[PDB]
Amino acid sequence: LEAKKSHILAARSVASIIKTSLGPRGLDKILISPDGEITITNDGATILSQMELDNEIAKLLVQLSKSQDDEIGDGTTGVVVLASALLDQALELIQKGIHPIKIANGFDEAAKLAISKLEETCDDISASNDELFRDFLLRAAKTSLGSKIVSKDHDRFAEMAVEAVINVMDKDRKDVDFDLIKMQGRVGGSISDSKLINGVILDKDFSHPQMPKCVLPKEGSDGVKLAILTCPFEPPLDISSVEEYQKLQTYEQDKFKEMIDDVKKAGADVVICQWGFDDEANHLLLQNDLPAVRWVGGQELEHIAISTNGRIVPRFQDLSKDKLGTCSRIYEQEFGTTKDRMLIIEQSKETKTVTCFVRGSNKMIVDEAERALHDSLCVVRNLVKDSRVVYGGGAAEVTMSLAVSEEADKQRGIDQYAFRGFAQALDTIPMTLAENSGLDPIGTLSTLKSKQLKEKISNIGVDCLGYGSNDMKELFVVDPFIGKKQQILLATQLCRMILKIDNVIISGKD
Amino acid sequence: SGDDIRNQNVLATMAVANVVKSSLGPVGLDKMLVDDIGDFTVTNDGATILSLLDVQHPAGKILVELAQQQDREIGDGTTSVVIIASELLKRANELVKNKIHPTTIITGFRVALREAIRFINEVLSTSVDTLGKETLINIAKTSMSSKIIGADSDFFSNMVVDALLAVKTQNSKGEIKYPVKAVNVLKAHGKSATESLLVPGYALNCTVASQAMPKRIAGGNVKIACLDLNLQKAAGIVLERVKKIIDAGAQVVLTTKGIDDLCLKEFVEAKIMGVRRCKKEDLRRIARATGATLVSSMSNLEGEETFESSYLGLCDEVVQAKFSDDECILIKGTSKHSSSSIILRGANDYSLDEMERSLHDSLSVVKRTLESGNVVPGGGCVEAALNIYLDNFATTVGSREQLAIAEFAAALLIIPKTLAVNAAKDSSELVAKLRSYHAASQMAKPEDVKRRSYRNYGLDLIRGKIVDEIHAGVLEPTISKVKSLKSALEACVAILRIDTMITV
Amino acid sequence: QGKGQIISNINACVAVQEALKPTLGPLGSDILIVTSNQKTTISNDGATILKLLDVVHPAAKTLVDISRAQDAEVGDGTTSVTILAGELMKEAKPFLEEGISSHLIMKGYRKAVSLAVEKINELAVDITSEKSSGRELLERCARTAMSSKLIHNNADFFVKMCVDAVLSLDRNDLDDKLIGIKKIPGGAMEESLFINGVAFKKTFSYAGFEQQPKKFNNPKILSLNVELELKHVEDYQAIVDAEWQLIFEKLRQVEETGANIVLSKLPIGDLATQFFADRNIFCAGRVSADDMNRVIQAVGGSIQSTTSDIKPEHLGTCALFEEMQIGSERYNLFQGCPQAKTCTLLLRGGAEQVIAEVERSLHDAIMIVKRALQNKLIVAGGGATEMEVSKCLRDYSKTIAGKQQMIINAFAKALEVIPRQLCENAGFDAIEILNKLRLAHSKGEKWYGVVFETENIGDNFAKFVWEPALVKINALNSATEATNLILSVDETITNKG
Repeated sequence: LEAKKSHILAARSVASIIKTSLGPRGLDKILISPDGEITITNDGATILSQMELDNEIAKLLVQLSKSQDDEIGDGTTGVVVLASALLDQALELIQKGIHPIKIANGFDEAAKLAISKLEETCDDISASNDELFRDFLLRAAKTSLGSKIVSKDHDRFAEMAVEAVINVMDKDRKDVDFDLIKMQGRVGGSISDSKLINGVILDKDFSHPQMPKCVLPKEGSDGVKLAILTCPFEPPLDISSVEEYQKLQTYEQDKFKEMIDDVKKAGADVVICQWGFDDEANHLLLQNDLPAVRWVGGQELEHIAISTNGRIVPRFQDLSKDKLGTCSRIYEQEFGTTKDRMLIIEQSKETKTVTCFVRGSNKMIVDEAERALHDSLCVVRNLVKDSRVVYGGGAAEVTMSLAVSEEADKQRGIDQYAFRGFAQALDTIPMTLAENSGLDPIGTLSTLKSKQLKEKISNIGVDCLGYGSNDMKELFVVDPFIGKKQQILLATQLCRMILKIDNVIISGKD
Repeated sequence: SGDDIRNQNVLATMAVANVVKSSLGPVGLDKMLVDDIGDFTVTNDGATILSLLDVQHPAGKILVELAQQQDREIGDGTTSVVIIASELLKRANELVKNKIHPTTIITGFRVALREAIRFINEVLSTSVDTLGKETLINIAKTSMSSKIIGADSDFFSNMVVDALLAVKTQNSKGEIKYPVKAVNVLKAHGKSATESLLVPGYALNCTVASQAMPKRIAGGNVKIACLDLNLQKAAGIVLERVKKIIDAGAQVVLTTKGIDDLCLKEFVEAKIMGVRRCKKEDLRRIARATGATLVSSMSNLEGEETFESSYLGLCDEVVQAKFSDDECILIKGTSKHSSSSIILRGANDYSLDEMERSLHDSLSVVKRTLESGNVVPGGGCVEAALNIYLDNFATTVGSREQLAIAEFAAALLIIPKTLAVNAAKDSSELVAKLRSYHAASQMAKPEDVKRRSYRNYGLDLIRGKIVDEIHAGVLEPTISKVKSLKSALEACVAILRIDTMITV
Repeated sequence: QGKGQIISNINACVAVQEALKPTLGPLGSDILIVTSNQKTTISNDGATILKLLDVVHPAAKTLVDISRAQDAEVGDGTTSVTILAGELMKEAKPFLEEGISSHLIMKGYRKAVSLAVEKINELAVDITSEKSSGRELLERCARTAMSSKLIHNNADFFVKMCVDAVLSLDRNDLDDKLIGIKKIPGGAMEESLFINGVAFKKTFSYAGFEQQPKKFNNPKILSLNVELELKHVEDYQAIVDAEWQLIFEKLRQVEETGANIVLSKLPIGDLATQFFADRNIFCAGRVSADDMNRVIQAVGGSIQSTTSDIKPEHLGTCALFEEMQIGSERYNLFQGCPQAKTCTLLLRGGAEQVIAEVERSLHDAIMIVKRALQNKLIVAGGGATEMEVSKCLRDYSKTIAGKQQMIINAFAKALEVIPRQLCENAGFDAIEILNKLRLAHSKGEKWYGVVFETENIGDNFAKFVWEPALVKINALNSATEATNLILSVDETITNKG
């Protein structure tokens, strides 16, 4: 049974890392890349992704934590800290002589209570008004941004999120695809240069600025026809006399005209190719005053096909007007000193793919905003998926631990050993929130538990961000029901996965 | 502390067992004891083996100390304590590794004793079934097979027992015990060994002082006066002492220091039986057999005589019968004598000195077997019958002690196991068969349904078979086997209670 | 060397037992196995565990080989082989030290296995309709296999699929390949989708949407292997069209076959969908030959690597082919294929390991129903059969005298390692359960065994906890042989270099 001590102490090695990153006042960690690059992060999702531990039990903890990232996206360290607490309380229960199978069965019976206690505090957002949904949605989005440089422009970045998701969801189906939203950002500019763009930005210069960098709507014609071509603007040499070379060089122009005639005859307004253009390919396109774009990858080419209902045309002569992508307009937009000479393709409306333009002074600043944009969008997508929410951050973990303790008083059996510890484990969240915020580690727990019973049942949380009182409605600290359910649900799966491992057999390579 | 000291404790007591293991049995192997002086001694005596055994590990001081009390308290049982206990501890460590708390192990072993004492008390036998059937003849044969008379022990052992069968005494307020110095036996050259005769009564080591004096006086009820002071000339006075024998009425006279020529002839004229020069120790037993009191000097406030009706003993019939170079005085019975006699015939006194060697041992051993009233079927019967009965006891509790009831019971096979190993015979065959013979004895026999369903079959170490130890005659005291088990668990508990050792 | 070579060999097999002893039971523990490919598998499946142990000691190689045979010959009971075989050797330690020879021990083990097989035959109850209806024969058994699990609340969901999953097979032909499981991340447990036949997750790695109508009421499935995608100065183009025209006509040679569904083992891109979009042929490459051979066993087609030699004989038709958005991803399904004897279940759940727990909980329940139809003779579960053989072999040792008496007694003692590990791995009081079970069995009840619901003993026939007779017989016979192989070794000769 002593291997249970080795496995639990191993989990503490993981917890002793992740613990300190919990909180809007969290402590950042250095990531040394295999190449030597330094990244500074507060998100345990990136910490666990790059964290390489040789302990095989710890390798399990990471692989299982991936499941919360693939689903909710924001609950990474929640299941990590909860699991270390479930295992820490188990270590004492093992010393008390409880067989591991009885420890696990009790954690499940106590968990089934806490899940139902959470339900007592749920409330709906969208039941009121579309403007008030946008209001409460906006009020919630600002909760995720406080850990990033956007702390100054958090209103400018939060105002993005409202329509960023609403534009790509289905109000009646209530199912939004994250892949409809792209984050397109570069290292440079300033964070105030970040924009929410209705469409896609390819970061391409139309091969030359003399080439038409834009197509006007053509008095409102059928959009701008976009030719997605997979080949360079060129045809897919012994000179024994003068007459011969006169054609050798021209033959490129013969194909240039053939490709241009395919453009003009097909109706393609902008020619977007996978490879580059020839110097005379631009010249022949300049003779016909036809815009075109070169060196575009398929990810960018599909964003054309997606928003414009277009086609990836395999060859220049395979153009067809029905296969040409139709956009409201296309234009090359530079921001400030941007020399990349980017282009924006839009429907001038809710596109089937939208792009958040991100600029930032340092590479870290950019990734911090983009990582927040991932989670800030997930905050919205989780609020859309399940309108049932709680003012629960720091309050529900205490509310749940209060209920489990009250149940232990009614158990009267071997279950008293587990139900008492399940509440003690749940309390590690408000405790860790306090320690990582610089507050009293014990007095926070007593203050929180007293106010939710001695005063009355309400939403009373921690003071991490800094605020004069514990009122979670005044700070508007909101978490989804499905999120807190997956946190406590996967935590018990984490505990069972660890407690049910009796031997770690590590084989070698012959 | 913990399993470390528990493992060390067992290894210590098993090392002690490695010393006594080979010594169990009449055919066992001896151990050589060596001191720092340079002397050596070789013995199978369990008390000596343990007394000189140097024990350094502190656990063994408990096991040996018990056996030291066993010998000083009882006088035997020193080998069984170590062998029985070491098996109990060997198997107890297996219970420890099986998550059995030391307290539960001890509790169950004590319960098994409460059950086992009852079983042993029920299955034992009393000092009976020894007459008319070869229970003391085979016990005597056991002691006599090592004697030169061994070939003829069937004839000699009949007298060893038949004589002892009649010497029941009350000793200290009716103990029912046999006299050790008794059955005055005569080493004689008379005839062949198998023709030695058993005498129905006691023979005082003497004859009639003068062949002229009458040798049988007062056949019905006879009084005997034992005198020391001589009747010899220092003469009418020492002769007159015969006239005092006449007036005082002593019919058989035991005069220790001799009889004058006139006194010898005066006994003839007086028709009184005269005797000269008897062994003093026999005369003291005559004082306790017939009552004739040896008078060392005649005082009694100036009294000089056999002291009419005072110093005379009482006997039924006194006869001197001639048995072909054996003319000695025979004592039939009386109120209380408990005496007898045996005639030994053989090649010569030097060969009859083997009967001195034989009877010294054979009379002592047979008496020791009849010293104890309740006796035990020997040969692993008391160990193996417990093995079978204690298995069924497993159903009486059947909770947590059920595991300890089994290991306690199985440990009792270390004795019939060791008896076989030390005997050179197949240990696995003999022990298993002992179990099966005692196994069925617990089935229908106690239901009184038996064709040949009878226990008390035990291990024969000589003929190499399992035999009815009642008809074979191997018995051990019930006070020994009961005290042996009581002692064994005393040390087993004592060692199992050691969970910490601190060295300061 | 000598008798101590056996001591060393037993010690090695004990090490195997200690690693495998926590694995007995549906309530049992897992082993984390790190393979040389850095492929980590955490499993309680003794067949997988034994595959990956990588045992090197010569004696343990024999023990594992015996247990791997249990899998191929029977398929279940591989854990009981390792536990039973090991304890029969562990109980032999006191016999070797007392001088009992290898023939004396092995002759006794052969005597016991003969005595036991016959008592297994007496215990056998022929359950076809004997006191059981046809539906509840399978249903109540599968409901038992799933009781008190994480899927307990969805027991009706999984049993409804599980019982009919096997019942949907050919009752004359049972084979594990006919019930396949997909690990579909996303969705709740009750969101798992049962496919009447075979489905695959569309590994087609390129675009091409809004073309090639993908659903067919009567498809004609064609299987390819090759890639039919393409990927003077003017003359440079000719080499591209030379190859393009070749594969483009080969794309037409698929149209000449007449296929509605085109499969490939190699990536198929948009350049290949050029023709398939023009002629409207659904194509899915990178498809496993297992699902393709299931198509061969579903619709009865044939796989042709190239496009030219294909005749109508290569085509097959199913009752329904549909690509569905169910599962936050596109999945293609075949249902009701004329030749199909197969079915598949797409497992959806909160995580891959949550699926793994449902997967192996189902895999066992599948085998529970599988052998309900395979085996006619059943024996008691919950260790009741092990107590049944225990009582009978104890009685034989009472009526048999000689060295066999002690050896047979050891056999009986070792039979209780099965109920012992069933008790310890479930967290029960092993001392109490072993004693209450032994006495109650000796009172005449042959069906008392381990109850996992409430720590107690009870009738496993009433609980419908049934084990195949041949599982018990072939495993017991195999374990006896294993003890004959290890206990019979006197020397190890190693040719080193």
